[PDB]
Amino acid sequence: ARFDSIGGLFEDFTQSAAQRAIEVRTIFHMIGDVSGKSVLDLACGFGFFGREIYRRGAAKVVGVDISEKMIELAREESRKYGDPLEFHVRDVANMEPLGQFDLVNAAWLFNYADSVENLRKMFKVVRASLKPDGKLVAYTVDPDFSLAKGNFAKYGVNVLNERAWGPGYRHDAEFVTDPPSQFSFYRWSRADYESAIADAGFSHFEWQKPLLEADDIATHPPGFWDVFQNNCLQTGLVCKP
Ligand SMILES: Nc1ncnc2c1ncn2[C@@H]1O[C@H](CSCC[C@H](N)C(=O)O)[C@@H](O)[C@H]1O
Repeated sequence: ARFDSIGGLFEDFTQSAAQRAIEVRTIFHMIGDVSGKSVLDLACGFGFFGREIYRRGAAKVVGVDISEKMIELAREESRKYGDPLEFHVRDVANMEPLGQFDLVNAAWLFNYADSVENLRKMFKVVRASLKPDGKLVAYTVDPDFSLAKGNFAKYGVNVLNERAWGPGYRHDAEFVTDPPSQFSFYRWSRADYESAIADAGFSHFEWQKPLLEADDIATHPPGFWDVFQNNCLQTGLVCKP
């Protein structure tokens, strides 16, 4: 698993990258009230979103990640903070269902599907993980990002290259950490996402813009966020059966 070589550097990135506050705000905006809900946190990393969802009153939280090292970090954080989260090592594209939840949170899952067939498999796994009145909240790569229109290094992600891959694109990148931490991701088109969503059985969905706010703009020089707004690497997505 790629993040077996990243480990704690990902949390370092979340503490230093300018984009992180925006993605975190956007995801919790999409989630809304979690009181009493059962929650499945996919591509959970060290568990950030599932853990904070628990802190905000969810009834039961389960996290899944492909990286054994990241899950060992997640488990240690749950010990450190005395919380009841449970974790599993799985490739979400190939995993058995672990139950039907009120909410699936997938922050940076689908941009790691390494083929359009695996993108479609992941959406089907998510649908199988939801109650009929549940919802998927996802955060992924914006299909319209183009490397030539501006890199994201100033916001925490140095995108190194861009190459056709299947019906989409693949990108090598690094988180801007000390030292930088390399990873790869996949940029699937809006049409392929919407097809995967519908074919998995989600009859409702919407793309959600990143919630850049006035105070973000005020605390940087004018124009700092222009590449973020004109060539955004990220987007939210909410889907409902
Ligand atoms: N196919 C797959 N199935 C499950 N997890 C995956 C995956 N491909 C990548 N990942 C995991 O996705 C994570 C992306 S980093 C994001 C972590 C967390 N959602 C957060 O935002 O804080 C990594 O921990 C990586 O190991």
